[PDB]
Amino acid sequence: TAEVMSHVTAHFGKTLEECREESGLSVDILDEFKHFWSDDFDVVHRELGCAIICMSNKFSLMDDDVRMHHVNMDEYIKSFPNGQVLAEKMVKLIHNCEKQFDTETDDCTRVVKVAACFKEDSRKEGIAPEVAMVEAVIEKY
Ligand SMILES: CCC/C=C\C=C\CCCCCCCCC=O
Ligand SMILES: [Mg+2]
Ligand SMILES: [Mg+2]
Ligand SMILES: [Mg+2]
Ligand SMILES: [Mg+2]
Repeated sequence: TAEVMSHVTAHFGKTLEECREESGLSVDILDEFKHFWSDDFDVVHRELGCAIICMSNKFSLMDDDVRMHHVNMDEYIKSFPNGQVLAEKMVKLIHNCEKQFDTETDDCTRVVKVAACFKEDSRKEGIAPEVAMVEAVIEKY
């Protein structure tokens, strides 16, 4: 649901600053990770894909194939309030998006394409949070 997705994003997003230098992700491409969800942010830069790899690996959310680690992702989503309602759904959406981009050989590019797909499918499924909802939870933890 959109509130669980707001907690997930608020917490995950706290690793963006430490990942900027190695990914090339300028503040002028993305200032705060919560903007990922804005109507006006296009999820397209290779550098954002490199950043997401950096951020994921902090939490062991990717496996050694630079794809989502399903078990660690399920445990991560369950770590938030009401996480059990989102965990299986989110893992399903991300992995369906992964399958569409398997043929992309550049890991950074692949990951940003998966991320755009995930944003799209989350919006479609009604679980995409608004930027304001993410901001409302930024203080936590
Ligand atoms: C690894 C998933 C990132 C964890 C939580 C989600 C945060 C909000 C949006 C980030 C999109 C991540 C797309 C997964 C990419 C997998 O190839
Ligand atoms: Mg840190
Ligand atoms: Mg680099
Ligand atoms: Mg790892
Ligand atoms: Mg390349």
